[PDB]
Amino acid sequence: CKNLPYVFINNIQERLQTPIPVYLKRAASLMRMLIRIELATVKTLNIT
Amino acid sequence: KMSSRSGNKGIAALALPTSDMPFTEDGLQPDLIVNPHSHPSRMTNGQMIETTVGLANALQGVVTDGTAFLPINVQLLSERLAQEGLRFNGCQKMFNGQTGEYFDAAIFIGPTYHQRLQKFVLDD
Amino acid sequence: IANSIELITFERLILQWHLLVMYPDFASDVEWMTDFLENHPLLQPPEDIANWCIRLELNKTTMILKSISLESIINSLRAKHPNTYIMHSVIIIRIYLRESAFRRSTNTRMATDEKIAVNVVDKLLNSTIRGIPGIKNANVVKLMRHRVDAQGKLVRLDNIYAIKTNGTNIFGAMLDDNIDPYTIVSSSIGDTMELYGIEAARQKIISEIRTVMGDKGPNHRHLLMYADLMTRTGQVTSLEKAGLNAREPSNVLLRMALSSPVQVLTDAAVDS
Amino acid sequence: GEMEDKYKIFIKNAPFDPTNCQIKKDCPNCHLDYLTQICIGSQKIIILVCRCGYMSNRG
Amino acid sequence: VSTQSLERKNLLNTISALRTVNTERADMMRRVHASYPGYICVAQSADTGEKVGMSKQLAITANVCTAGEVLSLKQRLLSDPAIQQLADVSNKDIVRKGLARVFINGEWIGCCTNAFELAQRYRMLRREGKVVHPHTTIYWDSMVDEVEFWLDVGRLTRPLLIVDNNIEKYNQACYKAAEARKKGDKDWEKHKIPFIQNTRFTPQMAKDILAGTLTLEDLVAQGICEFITPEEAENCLVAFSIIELRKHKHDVTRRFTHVDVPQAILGLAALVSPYANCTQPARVTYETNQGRQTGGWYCFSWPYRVDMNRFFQFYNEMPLVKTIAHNYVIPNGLNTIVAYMIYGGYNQEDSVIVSQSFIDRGGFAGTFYREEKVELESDIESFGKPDPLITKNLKPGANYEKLVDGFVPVGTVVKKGDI
Amino acid sequence: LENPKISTFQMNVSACAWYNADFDGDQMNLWVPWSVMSRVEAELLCSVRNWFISTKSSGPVNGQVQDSTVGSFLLTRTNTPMGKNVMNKLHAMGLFQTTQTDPPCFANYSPTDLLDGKSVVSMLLRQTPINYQRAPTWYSEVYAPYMHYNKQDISTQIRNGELIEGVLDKKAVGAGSSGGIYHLISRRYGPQQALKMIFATQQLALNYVRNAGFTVSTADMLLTPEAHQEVQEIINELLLESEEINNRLLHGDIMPPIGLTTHDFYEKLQLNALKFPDRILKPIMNSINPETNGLFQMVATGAKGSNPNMIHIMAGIGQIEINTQRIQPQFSFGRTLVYYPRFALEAQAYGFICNSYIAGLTSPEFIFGEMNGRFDLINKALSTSSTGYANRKAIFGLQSCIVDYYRRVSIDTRLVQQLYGEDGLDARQLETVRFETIMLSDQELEDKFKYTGIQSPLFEEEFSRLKKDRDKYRQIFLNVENFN
Amino acid sequence: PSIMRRLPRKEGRIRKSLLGSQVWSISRSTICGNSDLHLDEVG
Amino acid sequence: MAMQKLFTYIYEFIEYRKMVLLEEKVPYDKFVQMVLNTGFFRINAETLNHGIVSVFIFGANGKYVHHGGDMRTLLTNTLNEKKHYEELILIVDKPVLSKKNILDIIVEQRAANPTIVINIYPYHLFCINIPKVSAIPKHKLITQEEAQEFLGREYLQPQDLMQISASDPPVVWLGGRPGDFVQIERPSETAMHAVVIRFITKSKI
Amino acid sequence: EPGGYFIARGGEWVVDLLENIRFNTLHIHYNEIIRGEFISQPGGAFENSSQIIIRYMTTGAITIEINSTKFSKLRIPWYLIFRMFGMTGDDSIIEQVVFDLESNSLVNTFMIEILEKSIHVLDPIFQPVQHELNREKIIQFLSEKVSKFVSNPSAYKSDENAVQYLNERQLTILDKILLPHMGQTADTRVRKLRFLGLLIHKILLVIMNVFPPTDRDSYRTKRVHGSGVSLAKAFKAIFNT
Ligand SMILES: [Mg+2]
Ligand SMILES: [Zn+2]
Repeated sequence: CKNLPYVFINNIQERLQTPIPVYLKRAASLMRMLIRIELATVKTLNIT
Repeated sequence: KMSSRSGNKGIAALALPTSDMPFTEDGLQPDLIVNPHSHPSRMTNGQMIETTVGLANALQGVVTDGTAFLPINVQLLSERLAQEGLRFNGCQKMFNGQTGEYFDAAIFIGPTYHQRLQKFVLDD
Repeated sequence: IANSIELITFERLILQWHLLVMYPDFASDVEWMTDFLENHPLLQPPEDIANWCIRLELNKTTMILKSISLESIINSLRAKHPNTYIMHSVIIIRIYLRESAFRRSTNTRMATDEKIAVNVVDKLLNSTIRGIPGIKNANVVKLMRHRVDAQGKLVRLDNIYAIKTNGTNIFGAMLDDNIDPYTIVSSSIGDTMELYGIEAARQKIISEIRTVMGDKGPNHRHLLMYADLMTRTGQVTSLEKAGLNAREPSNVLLRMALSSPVQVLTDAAVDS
Repeated sequence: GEMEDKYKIFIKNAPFDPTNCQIKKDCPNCHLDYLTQICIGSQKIIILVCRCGYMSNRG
Repeated sequence: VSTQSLERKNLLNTISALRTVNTERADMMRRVHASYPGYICVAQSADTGEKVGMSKQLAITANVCTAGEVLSLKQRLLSDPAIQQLADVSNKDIVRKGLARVFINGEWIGCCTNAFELAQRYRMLRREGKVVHPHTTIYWDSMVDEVEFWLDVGRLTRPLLIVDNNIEKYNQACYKAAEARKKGDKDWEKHKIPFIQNTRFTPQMAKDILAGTLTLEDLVAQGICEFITPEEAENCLVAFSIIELRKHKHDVTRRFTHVDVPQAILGLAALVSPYANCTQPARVTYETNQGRQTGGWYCFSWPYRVDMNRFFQFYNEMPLVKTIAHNYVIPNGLNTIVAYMIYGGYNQEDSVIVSQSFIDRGGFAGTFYREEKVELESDIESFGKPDPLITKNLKPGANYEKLVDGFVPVGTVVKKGDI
Repeated sequence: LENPKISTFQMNVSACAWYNADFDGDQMNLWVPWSVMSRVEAELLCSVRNWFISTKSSGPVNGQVQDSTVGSFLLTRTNTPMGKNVMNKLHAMGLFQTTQTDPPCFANYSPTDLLDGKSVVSMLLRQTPINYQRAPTWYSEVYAPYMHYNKQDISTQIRNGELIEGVLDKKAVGAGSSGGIYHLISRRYGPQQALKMIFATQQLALNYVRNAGFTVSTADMLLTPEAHQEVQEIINELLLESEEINNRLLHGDIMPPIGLTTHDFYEKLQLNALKFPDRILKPIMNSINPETNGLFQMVATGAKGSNPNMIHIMAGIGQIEINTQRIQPQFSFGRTLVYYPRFALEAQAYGFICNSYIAGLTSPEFIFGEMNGRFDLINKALSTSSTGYANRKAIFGLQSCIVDYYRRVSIDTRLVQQLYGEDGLDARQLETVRFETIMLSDQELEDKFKYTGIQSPLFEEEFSRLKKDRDKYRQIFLNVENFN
Repeated sequence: PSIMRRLPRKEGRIRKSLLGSQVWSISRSTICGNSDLHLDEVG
Repeated sequence: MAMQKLFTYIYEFIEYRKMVLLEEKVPYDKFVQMVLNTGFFRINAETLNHGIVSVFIFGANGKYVHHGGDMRTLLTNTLNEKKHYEELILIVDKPVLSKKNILDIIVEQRAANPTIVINIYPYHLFCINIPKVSAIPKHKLITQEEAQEFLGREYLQPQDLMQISASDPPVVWLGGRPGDFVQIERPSETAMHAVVIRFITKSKI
Repeated sequence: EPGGYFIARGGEWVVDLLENIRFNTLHIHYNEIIRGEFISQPGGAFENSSQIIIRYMTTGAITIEINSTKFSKLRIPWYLIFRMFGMTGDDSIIEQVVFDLESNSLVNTFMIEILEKSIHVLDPIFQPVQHELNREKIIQFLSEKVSKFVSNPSAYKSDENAVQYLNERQLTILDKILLPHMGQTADTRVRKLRFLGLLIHKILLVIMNVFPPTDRDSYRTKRVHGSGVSLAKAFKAIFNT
């Protein structure tokens, strides 16, 4: 979830962990929310 | 393009040989096969009444009048069919011409007057 | 409250009105002149009353229908028009004017007495008695809204009443204590722009296009395309030839292809 | 107002226009079995008239 | 002059082209107006494009009136003692006494005391046919109290059977029952008689019509029917059929002036469709559009004509269920056997499966025609087989070997590229 | 097509949704790319699998229509008038001899073994296994009081491509059905795989009906003699309640509310008094057999038609509404037609039709219906002119907006959007999903999403974010409710 | 005849000759159904 | 009701702009008395840069609005005082903005004082707490350094951004000058919220 | 084949039945808020028709236009037409329109108010004739306005015969171009005045919201002409040139 906004830049900048613009942090808000719901520990107990 | 007198027009899409068309137990086979899904939204109910009435006309040997706003009774017209040896609904047992197998359902088949519209595919 | 805010103008209260030993049927008027001057000697026909007698009468079915009081009217007219003495009687009304409202018209040199009398009656009959200007109706509607409980649940409340006026006046509605002024919703883009700014007017365009679409409307991102294009300059521009000139003026070739090439071409050559 | 001068001619002719609706009701004046009914205006005032000259609402 | 080229697609189209009437406003004017029934077909119009609601069709009994002898009626009216001359009465006088202004053919020619009495007297005269011509409009405006007479061209008429009653005897019996009632007779209600309304058309008259011994102008002569224009229709209460007239035979609260024949509200093309009131009407409009496009014996003198884009269909049939429209036009079509079923999905969405044998045997087969017209110049051009050596600009790849004496002989098949 | 007698462009009926076309005389253009560059981009960019999901609405476009909608119902139907809906090995093999896929294996089957229709469908959905669970179009609360439903027909369920139960009809296989079978196949396997499944399930449905049959007759639209008298009784009740409103008017008892005149209040009273009750379907459903009635099965499965279509044919047409208003008197001051008197009170005079289509209308009834029909044909023609002019001005005002290398939208340099759609996504690539934390309370949320297995501070931080995301969502979309 | 009357209308230079085209190597015909064709095929 | 709404929301506007009042807040009755007598009410506030902002509230029938001479005299007299001025806000009724003469006075006085901002606003702009209206998203002024870093990462010029007028109600309550940047958090029905940056241009009047 | 068609240049042509408006009747429709047209016809299907328009403006003026060949959309206020025809008294002029002066019903008083406000407007072209008392000089002013071949005033007025010639010409032309269907001689001028009064009365009744305007689609005011009438009209119109 912390690296999700790099889907809007590329894998070169994700490796270097350069700063992310604020408008691209907002763009990943719904998907970060959904990932934290559907991948909660209460749901991913049997996943290896 | 063909059409009946109720405004139901369509395009000829396929032409089949004689051995490929459906036939009834007495050998009656159609000239045209029209889709039943052309009826329920268009509500061309006079075309179905014409098939019912004309089916008994042909066996009687007569030509009758179906002008608009004359009194009609589809219940009494459907009992005329039974008096002529047919079913109440005017449906018959039919076979698939390609396999020879019968449908598990009687098919509504009978004479309906049709017209050829002057819109020729060779010209367009 | 739905009755409190609806614009009741002066025209609709009166049933008849006549614009003017006096005229016939005026014995009760001098009787009105007789019994009124004894009621309170604080006021009297002032020093400035020249030649006009604008007598009116009121339909009495109106006030009982809308709970109006004759006190409310008389206080209303002379809290906005400090050039008349009203003669409010106890229903008939005879408004008298002053000459002091006839001489400040130096901007007009053809001002006679007939037209200037119509104008002040025109300027006077439009004076509100009660409500907010521009609100013609106001019905009561039942709303469905969500709210968070004390247990932290989000529930849908269906027993909420609200007023759906006819006509838009956002500024007037915040000048009213019976209405929550932080939640006013207008259907007007131009009014929302004037009162709130460009960002609220952009949201208004999205909402107003969405209602016109119906139920099989497009995806939401196609609505943001219209709203963001029409507001990109800080003002609301149209989807006509005028808006194209405001957003892309140097694109002569695009603007020629839309509407009128010869006029666009002539302007382009002169400005180089 | 209506019923007075807006439709005075029509109301006086209504008993004789054959395209007007009738009502099965006895007339107080000439004792006729049927009457003529009309419904004029946005308030839908109902007026009954007769050939003899009778009219409802004190005509 | 607004004229159209006569396109003889079939006989029905030929007859319908001669009965065509041609012209938010642009949409309100394409509606079905309340004045149409009996004069304009309620079903027939175009179905796509801007031509929808533009061309109107005359209904089956509607005719167009020719100009009457207005001078004779004008001089008869001015001789009527019940009409006061225009200059013999004043505006004050005609508002005070409530007189009604009398017009003939548009112009105000006097005033009368009782407009209803004058209108009904001249209507009774029009029925005998000698004093007033039967094609005269007689309108009476009861809202503003005027009488109008019309005799100009362009009026649409249609015959209507007349209904008569006994309202006078009923009224007298009511009065006499009241006389017994007030005086003290306890049997006052036995003096009343029932109300009766009826037409004078009889089954024997229908039999005589079908036998040729009776005509419309003979029905008018004895006042069994009369002609009504859309102006005079507003004075008429019409029973929509003889069943409705019999239902109210003793109803004093619904007195009809005329009785209609229901089939008269449709035109000739719309009457080809059988059981048309059992179908949704928009489909009947579609049929009026499609009935005139169909092939057939488009004319009986085709071999003598040189036409463009005309189709002659060899075989035609009378429908097994025919209508009254087939008493007046030749049917063009066939009594096809139709199965209403699903067969492999090839008739989906307005398609049909045809029998190839039906096609081979000549079902809906015919001959199609195209014409040509090439002109010559005086002494410059001529007809003849070109010689490539002394002629320039011969069309490339063109086959000139078919030409004999300048034209290809009759009976040879021409191809693409042939001269 | 190598038959020299054919001159038509031929296509599959399920492709007509892309072009909004049908087969009553439409013409389409066709050109074949000859250049290598134009041929590459035709195949990689412009193939019709790229338009399976709508750009306008983000849902699927194609599916079954009309023969595969009603043929999928007949195939997966649990019971037939002949007993169980089963076929032998020869006929089950025959359903696949046209699908143009790889045939299944029937080697563990004997000639006399019987296969249900749901068994045969599963042999096809195993290639692209999906999960599906909804109720079909077949099950309707409208028909439930007067009709027996098989319990194994009214809840369609697919588990890894196995059709466990239920019927397939418009809700699952129909064209433009969001969340249906082909929309799900497209999401897991791609849109070309979904188009291949529409064809294969369409051949299964068509080959089933070439043994089962499907027709419609005049006797399908005919009420029983006792059921005809029940419709008349329902109609008389409407005309009795209509004549009570008239009787009140004759006594001056009609008092409108504030804002309405006596005319407009009277016309509103009549309009609601002349509406068919919901029980008009009781005499209709007592006259038909839902197992064999073809007109009923096309409507009930969503293949073609609606319930108001069926009521008009069989029972009655009712009141004609133009601009949600009755027939206004435009024939000479208070008459609607020459057949009715002036200031008439009967409901028939303003467009109430007591007849059905199968009975035959009278002349005044036919005229009222013709006025209704002419209105619709006129509104249709205005679609070409009204929206075409507005379309060209929208196109010229918006055509310069193009996506950048940052996913912004600009007009040559000037920003219009900072990110396209504020999320930077293609509208053909969206799925509708439910966020199951929004509506919970803090005790329901405490139970469902907070983990107590391991006592560590990291699992307290995880639950706090689930609360924070929930509250931020609530706050934002509660505000959106306030300015709408 | 003008030089500048060629430009404006829907039949003018801009909207007819420039924003649209007449092309070669194209065909037109009536369409009909064929249930043996795949959804991405045309006969 | 405009005067009573002004009497509360003008001091709420002063507080929202991070300014301290240099005077004593008189009761509402005294306030309307002074407005009806003198023709205007003067409020003085101090910014963090120790500058003075003077607010003039004009009555809907005073002399300063109907004649340009009185307004010109007032403006010349006030700008000659010994205060380190930053801005003068003049609040008038809506039709005043349409009268040309006063606008000419304001532009003439702007030309004479290049160091001072003179702004004239209608009544409705101060008759409510503008930042708390639900329909209006959250506006925020960002520095030239953050704006520069944003534009440098984005390869943009300030003239490429969407623009906003300096007399936009939220920007007026913020105190934003032309040549500045404003960042907005706005609700989204596609991503639940979005951030844009706008460029402040010249005001309407 | 029944026939009824035309052959021209070898092709077959059908002269369409054309739907025209009924003549000799008043059509009331909605500055100018309302408009009353009236195409009068001397009597017969082929005669020439003169259109008059009686329009009512927001100011209050009721002006009258006569579209025809000799003139071109000249608008005359309604009082001046009545004065040109031998009728001067204002009470009498109103009795042409209201038919009364002694009924104080709402419609009557409202009508009289409308007419009184109407007769006090300043038409730009009819200013110096606004309050004239006689007819012959009004006719002279008309001839000054309308005569196209006249462009030199104060030259033909130096003689006498031309003035009488112009007065006779205007009288006879307006006796043919104003309501020809009632007659074209001078003895039918008073009845023309009464008919015009009744027409204006009807227009003002439509103003009063007592009756609706004319229904443009109803067939009580339509005529269908066809081949004969249209052929004669074209055979005479192109005969002119
Ligand atoms: Mg089509
Ligand atoms: Zn009586």
